[PDB]
Amino acid sequence: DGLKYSLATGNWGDQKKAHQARAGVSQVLNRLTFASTLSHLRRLNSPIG
Amino acid sequence: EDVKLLQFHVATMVDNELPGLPRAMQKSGRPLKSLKQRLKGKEGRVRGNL
DNA sequence: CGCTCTGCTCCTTCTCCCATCCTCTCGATATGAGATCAACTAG
RNA sequence: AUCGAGAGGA
DNA sequence: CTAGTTGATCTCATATCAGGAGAAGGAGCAGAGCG
Repeated sequence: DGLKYSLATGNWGDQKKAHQARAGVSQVLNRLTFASTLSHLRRLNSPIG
Repeated sequence: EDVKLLQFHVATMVDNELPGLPRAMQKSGRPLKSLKQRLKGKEGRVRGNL
């Protein structure tokens, strides 16, 4: 359930400390077109805010 | 101790963003929405609904 | 000359704020017995 | 339905 | 008058880092001023 929750919601951390956890990890794969999918699989994020 | 707990509950009912104090929590760590937060600012009662 | 009365700057705390509007998806979120009373429900 | 999150549009 | 039946209601009991800005308080020092 820990792995399932983190991958399902994108909150990297325990379900109880969801406010503390960083969000936006583990997004839903974009399937509008093939290029969209490829770009989504090669995406980088700066957690700056 | 029970007086302290009652004071905490009342205060967090009115204001749940007090610096230093613990946050009143619903479940799964979700903090309660206090009366002050209903009116505070953007999307609040005044700016958001009047 | 001791003692007080400000008062002056300064560091600390703390509290506040951070464009508008719109669309979508996705995950999580008991039961009865006894007592009291009051309305009957009749004698 | 509510809350949050995310992705988007101008 | 006057007891018996009918509903509602309450109690009680049973387990197991890459913010910032400004205003208010307190602190310590410095001196002035008068007993």
